[PDB]
Amino acid sequence: TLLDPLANALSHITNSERVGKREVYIKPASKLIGEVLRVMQKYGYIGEFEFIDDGRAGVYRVQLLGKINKAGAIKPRFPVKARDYERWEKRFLPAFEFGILIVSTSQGVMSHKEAREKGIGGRLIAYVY
Amino acid sequence: AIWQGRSLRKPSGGRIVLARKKRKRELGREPSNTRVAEQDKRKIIRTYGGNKKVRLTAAAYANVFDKSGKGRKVRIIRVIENPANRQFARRNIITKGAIIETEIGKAKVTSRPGQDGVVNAILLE
Amino acid sequence: ARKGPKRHLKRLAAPTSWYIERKAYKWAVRPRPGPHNMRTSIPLLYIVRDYLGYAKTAREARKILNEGKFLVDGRVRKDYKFPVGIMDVVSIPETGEHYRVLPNRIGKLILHPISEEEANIKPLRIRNKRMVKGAKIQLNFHDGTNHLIPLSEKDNYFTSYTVLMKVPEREILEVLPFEKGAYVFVTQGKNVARKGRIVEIKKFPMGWPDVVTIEDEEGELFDTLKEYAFVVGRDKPRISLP
Amino acid sequence: GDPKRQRKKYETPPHPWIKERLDRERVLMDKYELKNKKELWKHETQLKNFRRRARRLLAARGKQAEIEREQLLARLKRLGLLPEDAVLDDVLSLTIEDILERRLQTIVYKKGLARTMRQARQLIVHGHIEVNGQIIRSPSYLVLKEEEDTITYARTSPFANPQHPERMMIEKA
Amino acid sequence: PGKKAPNGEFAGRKLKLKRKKFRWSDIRYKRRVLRLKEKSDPLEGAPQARGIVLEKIAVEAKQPNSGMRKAVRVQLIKNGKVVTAFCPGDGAIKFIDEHDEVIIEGIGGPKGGSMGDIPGIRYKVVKVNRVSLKELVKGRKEKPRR
Amino acid sequence: RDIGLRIQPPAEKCDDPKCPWHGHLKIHGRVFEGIVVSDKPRKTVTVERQYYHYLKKYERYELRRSRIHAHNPPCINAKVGDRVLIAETRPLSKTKHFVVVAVLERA
Amino acid sequence: ARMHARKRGKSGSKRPPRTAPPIWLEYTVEDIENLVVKLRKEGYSTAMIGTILRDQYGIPTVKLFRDPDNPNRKLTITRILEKHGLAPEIPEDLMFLIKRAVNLRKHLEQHPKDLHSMRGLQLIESKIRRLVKYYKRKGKLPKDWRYDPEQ
RNA sequence: GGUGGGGUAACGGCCCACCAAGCCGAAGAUCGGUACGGGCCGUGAGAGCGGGAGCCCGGAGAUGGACACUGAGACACGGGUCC
RNA sequence: GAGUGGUGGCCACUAUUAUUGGGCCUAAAGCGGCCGUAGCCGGGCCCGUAAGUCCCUGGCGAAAUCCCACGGCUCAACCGUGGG
Ligand SMILES: [Mg+2]
Ligand SMILES: [Mg+2]
Ligand SMILES: [Mg+2]
Ligand SMILES: [Mg+2]
Ligand SMILES: [Mg+2]
Ligand SMILES: [Mg+2]
Ligand SMILES: [Mg+2]
Ligand SMILES: [Mg+2]
Ligand SMILES: [Mg+2]
Ligand SMILES: [Mg+2]
Ligand SMILES: [Mg+2]
Ligand SMILES: [Mg+2]
Ligand SMILES: [Mg+2]
Ligand SMILES: [Mg+2]
Ligand SMILES: [Zn+2]
Repeated sequence: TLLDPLANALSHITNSERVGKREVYIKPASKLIGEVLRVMQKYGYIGEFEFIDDGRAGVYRVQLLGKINKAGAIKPRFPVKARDYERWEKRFLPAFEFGILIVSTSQGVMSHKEAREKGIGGRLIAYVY
Repeated sequence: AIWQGRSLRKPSGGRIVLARKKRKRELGREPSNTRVAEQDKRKIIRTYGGNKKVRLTAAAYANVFDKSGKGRKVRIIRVIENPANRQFARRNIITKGAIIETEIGKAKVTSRPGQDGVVNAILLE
Repeated sequence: ARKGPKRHLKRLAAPTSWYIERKAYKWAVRPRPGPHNMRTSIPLLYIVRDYLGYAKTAREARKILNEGKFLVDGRVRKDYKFPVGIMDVVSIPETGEHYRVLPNRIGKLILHPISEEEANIKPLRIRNKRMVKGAKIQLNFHDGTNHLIPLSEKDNYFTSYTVLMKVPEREILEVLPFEKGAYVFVTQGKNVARKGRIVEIKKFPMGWPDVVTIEDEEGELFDTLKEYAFVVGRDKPRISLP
Repeated sequence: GDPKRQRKKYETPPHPWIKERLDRERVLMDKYELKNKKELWKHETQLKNFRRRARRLLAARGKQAEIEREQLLARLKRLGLLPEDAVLDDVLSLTIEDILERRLQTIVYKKGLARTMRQARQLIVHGHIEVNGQIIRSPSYLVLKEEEDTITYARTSPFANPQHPERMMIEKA
Repeated sequence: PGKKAPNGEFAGRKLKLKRKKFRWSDIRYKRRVLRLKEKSDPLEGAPQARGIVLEKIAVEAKQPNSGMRKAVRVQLIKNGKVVTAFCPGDGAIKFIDEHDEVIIEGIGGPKGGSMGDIPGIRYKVVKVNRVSLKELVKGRKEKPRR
Repeated sequence: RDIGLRIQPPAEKCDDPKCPWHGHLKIHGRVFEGIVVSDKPRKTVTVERQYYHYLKKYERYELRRSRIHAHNPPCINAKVGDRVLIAETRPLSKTKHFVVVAVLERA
Repeated sequence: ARMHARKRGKSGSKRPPRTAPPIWLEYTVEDIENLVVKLRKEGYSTAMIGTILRDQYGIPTVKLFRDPDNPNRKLTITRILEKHGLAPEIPEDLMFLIKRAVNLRKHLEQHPKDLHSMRGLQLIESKIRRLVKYYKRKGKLPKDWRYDPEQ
């Protein structure tokens, strides 16, 4: 059965950008997926996106720009303290400031650079580079 | 002889193998079965830390107290009953909680004769 | 200690508040029972020999002590195992010098020079208070000594107050209450040797100790345990502190 | 557990017979006149330690890290290995020759005290050289920059006389 | 086969159990924990042993090699067992005589066993009557007690 | 009356000398919260608490449970299935060292 | 996929997203509730009533009107029947499965060697037990209620 | 596990008299194997894997097995009794 | 190089124990097939709680051992004063 809407969205994006698709439809939408899309758009990894209403959970329409090397979800959602980001970076990213880790904190969903600036930890949920 | 250290059984039922000898500070002593007699008899025990206990072995008098707060020193006749053991009453053994009969009525013992050396009882109504 | 009390002490296991070289020799002096506890006192021999340096060996240190040259709270002490602790006074009248024993900013004991006028008083924290036969009140102090007061005065004294005592006569000459605005000096913990004024007091259920908040000179606030806060004045210290 | 055991202060090669490494080390050994390989290896380890400390501190942040960073820079430029305006990055460009140039033997040779490296070694070992008023007999001692110019013949030595035959031959070059 | 399992956040117990279960398939781990070598080693875990020579023998090489290798039967003093030990060197068997005492040690083959073209022999002689055999073979020393 | 926990006492009184609310028993030390899983013996209950343990090598959690035997006074009289609060005391039997001081949510 | 056969049929209804009832629909809520009560008293099942309402009276699902009494929720057929006391005592799908199972148990008395029809009985009873567990958890059935075929 | 006692420096099935049927267990009880525990030590980029004689802190023993006197403290390595 | 070889043990080599991070058509390896109890994994939105989780701060986790600077033995090994 369906177990994890966020992993489906990210694997779908990384599958579609490898064959040069220009837009995608994320079929089960949710607030968390919307937050991840906002963070991705702020850093220039995607174009514009919008919410479409059916009588069901709703759909997201996303524009791609050919600027993603890889994107994926992190399972399980490991807790991380405010001064331990380097080792997760070495585990998931290719160079010392290449790409972002996406962190859920009690002040919202944000990239690990903003969280490190504010001095707080949280839960790792995704990586994009 | 009388070791009050620990049980050799776990609460699950398994056995315990003893891992040391019995220490001296864990031993008990023979119970004093305080009886009714014509004349009173007590002895002194030197205890841990060099303290003392007065042990009463034969009792002939008792102190009885009424609800008003006055007390009288009278003599003991017999033990009517003793809920601690089934055959204490026949042998005339006195412990705390026993019912004794005196020349002014029945009384219930409130002290521990083997630890204090006196028999104190409160009068029954 | 398989069968009885210990009588020895290795250097490596010595208390962490002494100034001592831990690898130079094997043994250290095991202190005698006395006024303070092991964590807040040091034997007199180390004060004579290692700190001030009036002796080179222990043998000639014992010759100085047996002649009656050192006073602790104004009383001659000859035992080289005798413990000297927080807020005590050390006097050498032959050279005319006085010291007060105090914890350091890292928690070790040091001797702080003072004047002769101030050397006659000793502050004592009230650690407990009880009723004694004849319906008198007995006050038990932070260094283990006791004092008696009548039933009329029972409302002037509570635990955590500080009594300024004149030594060696042991006569009371001041009482310093514990309350907001009092001036305190910290004797243990992470904030040891800091000083300031009391701002707040907080309490907890089921026997957990209570905590106080302190403001220092520069305007910073820090917390500590209530029993680690030693009262030393009303709004300024009554004794000389570093 | 176990009590402390004292460990070696140098590291050995991972493979004993590698042609290129043998060639490079032979060049160094002949130029600086060292007694055995372990001496060379000792100095190599020192260098690596410095590098390992610089790599760790570039990636750290906090209050203790800054203290240790300035301590590393100060120690490096007290030994004469860095110019007084160097930054942490310049630690990663040090080479083995920089350390071997600080040995007392090399410095005695360069100042003109001796004609050769081997003569300098003997001059040191027999006790004819003084550093800041004190005689040192270890040829591998690393010289601080602050004391480099107080290096002379010992005031009791035969060589502390401008007419000694062997001193004159040394001056001749 | 699907994804490796279990991956859940609260599934530590099963994961530890799985690793413990399949570690017993490792022959190196099983022999150390059950102490299988200790139970069958005639040297009882020692690196060398002392024994008495019973007789001299010769062993044929494995094909396709040709030749005879000189060996002795040794009875161990510590437990009374009998083993076979090889005598290394050219003409070394001349310095061994019946009823001599010897010190033997392992021969150094794969997995602490035999080596080369002589399977079945696991040890070699090191000393004879408290004199090194290598010395006797080279010279530089003469066997005592005639 | 208050015994230091700052919670509401039971409604009715009792005659047990081992009751902290109405007798001579004193409480001091830990205070735990749990769920009753057995009440067969006279005046005795079994209380279970669940927590998580971190496995460092596998960076995951596992669930563990702790079971404690507690003295059950007649004024409170807890049953199987409800949430209770327990406090530490002196030894009372071979396996009993806690006493029930409140029922937070009846089953 | 299917619970037991693992096939992947996709046929079903494709409902457009709408909030308000259509303009051309003229019935009010009173008329619809009257119709639902009348059809129920004719004896139809809940799923059948909606089919008749759609086919003959032109009413796409009653889940287009807000509940007049409780504004928080929309209207459904079982809710309408509850408002009048005609709602089933046992949930309908459980009842249908039980009815199917009883008929099959008397077939297997006269045909003991029909082993392929017996696996169908086992699958039906597995579905029944899943359903009774769900309904016990939610409180739609008593705690003592049990499925015993001999009943 | 409960009620009533004894005993102890002290709480306690520690031990008795009476009343019940409880207590532990596939989340591994019970039984068998091996072992004194820790601060630490060896190795490895790390995650890990292996060891725990020597220095410090705790435990236990004095040929094997039982038991007492004196004392603040012992059932006592250079004190006592039996096998 | 005042050392240098032999035998036995543990780690590395080894991603040949694999959380990071392995395999199962033909090479070792998918139960002959299916139903289901504990366990693990579980769809969208709104409100509450604050157990997990994150941040700040009090009381602890002896000394020795580990890392850094400075100081004393000729430098070092070792030892002392401070910071971790
Ligand atoms: Mg002894
Ligand atoms: Mg050990
Ligand atoms: Mg062990
Ligand atoms: Mg190998
Ligand atoms: Mg493989
Ligand atoms: Mg198959
Ligand atoms: Mg098959
Ligand atoms: Mg199944
Ligand atoms: Mg969900
Ligand atoms: Mg929380
Ligand atoms: Mg430490
Ligand atoms: Mg010097
Ligand atoms: Mg130095
Ligand atoms: Mg040191
Ligand atoms: Zn009560």
